Amino acid sequence: VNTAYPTPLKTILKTTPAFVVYFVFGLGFSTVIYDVVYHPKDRIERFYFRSSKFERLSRKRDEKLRHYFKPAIEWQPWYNTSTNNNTRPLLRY
Amino acid sequence: VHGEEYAQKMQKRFHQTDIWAPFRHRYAYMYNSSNKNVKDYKQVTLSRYINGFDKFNV
Ligand SMILES: CCCCCCCCCCCCCCCCCC(=O)OC[C@H](COP(=O)([O-])OCC(O)COP(=O)([O-])OC[C@@H](COC(=O)CCCCCCCCCCCCCCCCC)OC(=O)CCCCCCCCCCCCCCCCC)OC(=O)CCCCCCCCCCCCCCCCC
Ligand SMILES: CCCCCCCCCCCCCCCCCC(=O)OC[C@H](COP(=O)([O-])OCC[N+](C)(C)C)OC(=O)CCCCCCCCCCCCCCCCC
Repeated sequence: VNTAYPTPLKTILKTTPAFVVYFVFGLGFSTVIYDVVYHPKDRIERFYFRSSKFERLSRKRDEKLRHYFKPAIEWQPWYNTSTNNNTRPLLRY
Repeated sequence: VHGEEYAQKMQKRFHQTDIWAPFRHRYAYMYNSSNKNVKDYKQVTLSRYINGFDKFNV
């Protein structure tokens, strides 16, 4: 009762370890990319251009308010640095 | 300081005020006239790899 592998399958299996190593490396690379892009945001944030206009506005409203509105409304003549190293305009001209 | 009339003339921009035309140095074009990165260059560079830059708008 020689329950050996079929000849074609046995021939095919020779290159399988290369496939396994490739899968190991590819999974490592994909997981590293996923973790690198996941940790800063605590999630896989959808691409900005992959969203509606209203969704984009809602997403960026908080950032605009925190970065521009508050300094703009709390501005004082002596807050600006004398070295002219100020934040760039949102729409650079 | 120069005069109330002078200040009023300086501030006035349109004869007819029925139309609102905000002043802009330039008009946004990319991303359907929006800003993808409302941040500094340093923040834009770092936030893609460092935690704490995103404020979790939820
Ligand atoms: C000997 C004497 C002693 C010497 C002493 C030396 C010095 C010792 C250290 C001293 C100082 C200690 C200080 C401690 C306190 C301060 C810590 C601090 O500031 O950090 C807090 C800081 C912020 O704190 P926190 O917010 O509370 O953190 C919570 C998490 O961030 C929250 O996580 P999350 O929920 O957001 O999830 C995402 C998180 C979760 O992601 C993970 O890190 C989890 C694991 C992801 C997958 C890992 C797969 C790895 C294998 C893939 C396949 C490889 C095949 C090819 C290589 C051959 C392998 C045999 O990922 C990230 O944050 C992104 C980091 C990406 C890491 C990059 C990939 C790591 C592997 C590198 C591979 C290199 C190439 C191969 C080398 C081959 C050599 C033979 O946290 C971090 O940023 C943590 C970073 C961790 C990096 C990964 C660490 C390794 C994990 C275990 C795997 C080890 C593999 C080794 C392989 C060896 C083979 C031979
Ligand atoms: C013959 C020698 C062969 C050597 C083979 C080595 C191959 C290359 C391996 C590279 C990957 C190693 C990853 C180790 C873990 C890194 C963790 C880390 O940086 O934390 C991120 C975390 C990210 O956390 P974070 O994003 O939350 O940080 C922001 C934190 N707040 C908001 C509070 C400001 O960063 C920190 O911990 C901050 C301090 C970083 C300090 C600099 C780290 C440099 C690491 C260099 C490692 C070099 C290893 C050389 C080994 C040589 C052996 C001989």
